[PDB]
Amino acid sequence: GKGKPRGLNSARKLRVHRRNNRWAENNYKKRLLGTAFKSSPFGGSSHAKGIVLEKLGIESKQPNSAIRKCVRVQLIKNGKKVTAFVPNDGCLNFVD
Amino acid sequence: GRVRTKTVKRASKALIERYYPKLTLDFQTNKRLCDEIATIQSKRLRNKIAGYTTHLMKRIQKGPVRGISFKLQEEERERKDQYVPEVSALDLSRSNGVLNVDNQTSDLVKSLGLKLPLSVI
Amino acid sequence: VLVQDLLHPTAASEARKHKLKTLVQGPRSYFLDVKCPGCLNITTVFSHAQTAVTCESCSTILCTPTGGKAKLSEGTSFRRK
Amino acid sequence: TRSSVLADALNAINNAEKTGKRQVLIRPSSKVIIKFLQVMQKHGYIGEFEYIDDHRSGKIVVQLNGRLNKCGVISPRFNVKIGDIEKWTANLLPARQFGYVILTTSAGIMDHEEARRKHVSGKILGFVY
Amino acid sequence: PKKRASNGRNKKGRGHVKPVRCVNCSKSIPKDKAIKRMAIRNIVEAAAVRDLSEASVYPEYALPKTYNKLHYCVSCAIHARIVRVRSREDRKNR
Amino acid sequence: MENDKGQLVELYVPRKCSATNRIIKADDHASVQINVAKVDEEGRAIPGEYVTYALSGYVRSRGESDDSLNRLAQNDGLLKNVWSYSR
Amino acid sequence: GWVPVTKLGRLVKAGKITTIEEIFLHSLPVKEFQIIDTLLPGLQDEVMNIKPVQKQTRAGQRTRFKAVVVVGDSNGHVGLGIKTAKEVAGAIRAGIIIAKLSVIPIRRGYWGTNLGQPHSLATKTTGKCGSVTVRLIPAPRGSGIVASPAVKKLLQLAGVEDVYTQSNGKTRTLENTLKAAFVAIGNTYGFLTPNLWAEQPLPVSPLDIYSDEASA
Amino acid sequence: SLPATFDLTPEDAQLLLAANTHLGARNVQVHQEPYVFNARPDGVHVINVGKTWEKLVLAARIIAAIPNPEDVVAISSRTFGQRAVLKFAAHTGATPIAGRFTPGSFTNYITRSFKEPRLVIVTDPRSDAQAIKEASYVNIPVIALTDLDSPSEFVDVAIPCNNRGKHSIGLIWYLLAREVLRLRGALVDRTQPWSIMPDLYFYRDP
Amino acid sequence: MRAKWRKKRTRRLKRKRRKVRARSK
RNA sequence: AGGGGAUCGAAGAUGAUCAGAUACCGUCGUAGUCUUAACCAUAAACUAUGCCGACUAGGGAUCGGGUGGUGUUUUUUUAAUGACCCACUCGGCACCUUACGAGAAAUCAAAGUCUUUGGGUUCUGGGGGGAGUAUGGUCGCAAGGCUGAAACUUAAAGGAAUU
Repeated sequence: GKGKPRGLNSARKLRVHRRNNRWAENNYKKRLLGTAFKSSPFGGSSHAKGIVLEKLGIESKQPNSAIRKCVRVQLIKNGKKVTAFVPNDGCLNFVD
Repeated sequence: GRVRTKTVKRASKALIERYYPKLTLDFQTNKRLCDEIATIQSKRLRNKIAGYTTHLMKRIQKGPVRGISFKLQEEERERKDQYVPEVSALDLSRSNGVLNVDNQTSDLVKSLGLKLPLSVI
Repeated sequence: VLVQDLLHPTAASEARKHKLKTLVQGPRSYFLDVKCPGCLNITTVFSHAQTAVTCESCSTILCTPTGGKAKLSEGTSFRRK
Repeated sequence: TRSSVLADALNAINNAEKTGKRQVLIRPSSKVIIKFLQVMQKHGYIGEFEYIDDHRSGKIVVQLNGRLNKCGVISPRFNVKIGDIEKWTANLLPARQFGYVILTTSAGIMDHEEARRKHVSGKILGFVY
Repeated sequence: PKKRASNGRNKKGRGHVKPVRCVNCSKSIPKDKAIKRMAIRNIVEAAAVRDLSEASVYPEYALPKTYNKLHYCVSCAIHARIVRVRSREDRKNR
Repeated sequence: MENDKGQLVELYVPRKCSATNRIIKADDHASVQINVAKVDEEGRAIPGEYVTYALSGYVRSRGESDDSLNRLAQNDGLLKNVWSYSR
Repeated sequence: GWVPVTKLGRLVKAGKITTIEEIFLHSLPVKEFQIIDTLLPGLQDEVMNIKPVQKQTRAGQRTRFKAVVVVGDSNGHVGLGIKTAKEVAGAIRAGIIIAKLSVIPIRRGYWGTNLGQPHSLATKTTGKCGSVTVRLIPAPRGSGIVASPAVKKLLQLAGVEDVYTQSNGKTRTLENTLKAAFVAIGNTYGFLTPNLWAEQPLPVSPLDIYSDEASA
Repeated sequence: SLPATFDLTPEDAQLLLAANTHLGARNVQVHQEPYVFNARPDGVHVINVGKTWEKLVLAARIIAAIPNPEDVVAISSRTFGQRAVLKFAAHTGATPIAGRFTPGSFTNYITRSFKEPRLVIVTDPRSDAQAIKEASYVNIPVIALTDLDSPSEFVDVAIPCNNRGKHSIGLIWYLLAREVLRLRGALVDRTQPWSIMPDLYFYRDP
Repeated sequence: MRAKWRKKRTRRLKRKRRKVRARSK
């Protein structure tokens, strides 16, 4: 019977078992639990302004050798300390 | 080791394939005959080819061996293909004119061919 | 065999199969008539009696209980009914 | 235990066809199975079935010609409407030209094409092709 | 991956048996799993019977033989060369 | 297959096995075609006339090819009492 | 020069067998790539890709190239062949020969109006090679071959104008899904559509009637 | 049908039962062999010699159906039928593979032993499984001298006979040669017995 | 690490955490 | 918590070997190993394969019961019974050969009858770590059992086979 109920009057069992089994999905848990509104630094936003506290420099991970020239910026709304990344070459001079 | 190479092995068998009587049962007499028969560029090579050939010439005298095919092998077995036993060819013989059978075998006889000599055991 | 008659089995095939595996379900038992010595007093006895049958006239064992077919007494005669 | 009689009968028929056998012993017995065999006979997917009668359910022996490919049951018996016939035939049949979805309806047991012409619909039994 | 149909050794339908002890290293092994070799060797060594016979009271006729059953663990049986590994095709051979 | 005007589309209408009706595939390199010579009165075969029997690869692999062939031979009259329907 | 060895090669060279249909109908084994090209002169080649295969040895690898080549004309015939070789061009040359030797025909059909010419497949046919499955559902006119570009090209050389496709498994393995698709278009004639139900006399094998031009 | 002159004559019946051809094997018996007729108390299963004759003449018609008498191939790996195949390959045409049969005579098209037959006649299918296996790939009917216990895989025509005996194997080959020669049209009347001794196909111990 | 030794280590660590727990609660 | 406590023997005490050895090896040795009464609810507790039902390639051996064969042997040569031989049947622990069929393969008479997808039903899993951890409940004298996350981190782990 493929391990699933197959009666014409057995729909609650499939509906319930679907409800628990979809919780294993990463997207299903991420959306319904609403962790983006609690633990995400951006708080469910595409952009976030902040204040440049200091200029930062980090080293690359294995098989690589560079300093990424990052920056530590405190978001305004949340007030959390968040590291950012200045993308283009020679762009730290613009920021301060 | 004295293991002969396949080159002298195959050529020697080919020599006896078409030349039974030419290779005599002695080494020296047919050693030069092998040179006269096959194009051999080395005196050493024809010496070993005749040595194996003479040794094979001795073994065939004792009896047939594998891979002989000497144009005379069929001569005996084409003569020895007509054994044809004169009378007792396992038919109407080996008994007192009656075939020894069993009870179940008799029921097979009474099926369609009951007109036969039977001897139920 | 791909082409065989499951609808008209031969006598040998039906006699070999179990009573529950034949073309039609039927018993394999039978009823026997046993007579005590001297008096006739015919009585019917099952093949698997499961008990010790006695003719009400004479207190004599006519068969002994057995897991398979019932074993009739030596001083008895049996006939198919 | 034994839940459906037609499911076992059709499975045995399919197994016999896969084994190159021209016969199969159907032994859950039913009237739906008999009617399911009659509609198969109407399109020539089987030969002749004769029902052995004991004082129990019964047995059926159907002679199979080498024309049937697959016969199955659709359990549970879904409440297919008259507009869902095309959807079922588009998921249980290889091609639209042949193949017959055998469904039970208030006018009896028959196939999908006859249901369209009679303009009636019922429960879906299975499929034959 | 699976190696043998009988996983450990000769046990289908029991589930548990009383274990035995190896005679070499005293390893605890299941009775079925243990590899048993029977020793039928004579009480005397190879030859030397003729020396015994000359110094034998009564018309000899004794020649006793000691009988013993030995249980070997997998590690000891392989190490003692009693049981040797085989190819996959030879593994199925009994 | 045919279209509306009636001319026969689809090519090489395939053969079928003589024991269990099944299309013999083009790459089914296990099906042989049995040919049986026809005798006439004098007991000599007549070249050119054959009794064509076809057996699919599946039947041959099962080992029922011999059983099927005698059934067809007995049905067509080639053999007399080598098969029994009521086995 | 060909100097064929097989009986079929002698027959086709002499001009006795003039159609590939007779060999398909009689299931006559053939291993001679002259036979296939002579009977099917419009026969084309299309290689998907070349994937090297490496075997490790005591000192370095033994890189060899594996090529997949499709052989088939767009009117009912198609063939596939895979061969490994040290040189990529040699693998392609050998792949053409094998694909020629493995030419299979196609049973086209319709989604259905019984009106024009066979465009789609007659029934639903699938083939499995390893873990990949390829389903070929018939499609209405004008739908086209909706599938991966590799199998779309293979089906376009098979003569199919429109079809539906479903795949399950690691479809990224091109060789497996090509063979699985090849089996799918190989089982089309296997299906017994009710039109092919009438009994027909068994044709006598061409070799039996042409045994005079065989051997010696 | 047949002119009814091919029925088992008492002379042929006497010969067949003299070589113990009817004597089959013990309880080992495949379900694909219904030719067995009762069973002796010892355990030997008796083969109906009548069914062998109709199967023998059916094979003869099949062999005679071959137009050119070289596509017929007789193969034998057992030493008890080597001479029978050789004599059968010299009296009724056909090519012999008596002795070792190399793996590839039927499939490898560049070998020195490559032949393209239309009919293969093996002696022991169990001992000639390689020949049957290759014959399956190239669409060739197989005729085998099978017993009750011998496998019937890829065997289209069976000849019920005893394979564990020189007498039975030689007799079946002798009878098969007799029937096929009469069908070809070289053995004149079908009533006169063949002028060669049946022991010619037999194999001597040396 | 082995499963047994890892489980024993985390069990001893759990025992230590619970012993610290019993001091406050 | 009592009885019992001979061998083996978590701890521990020594003898060594070893650069180090409170490990492997040797000699002692407590708890324990046995049992009574009450708890603990765990295992590679595995056939790593849930239960019920139907169908499908053959072959032999074996366990329990039954049937038949003037079958063999046995006591009083010969009745019974019993023990064996042959044939058959039902339920079993299983096994040998093939692979229609399935599977990624190793392999499987099911792990087959699943893209030709549907016999009935229960439980579990959704990349690898964190983690069976933290907390909250619940059971237990305790050791521990059941339910059971998140933050964070990574582009790999993992399975079967080839050289």
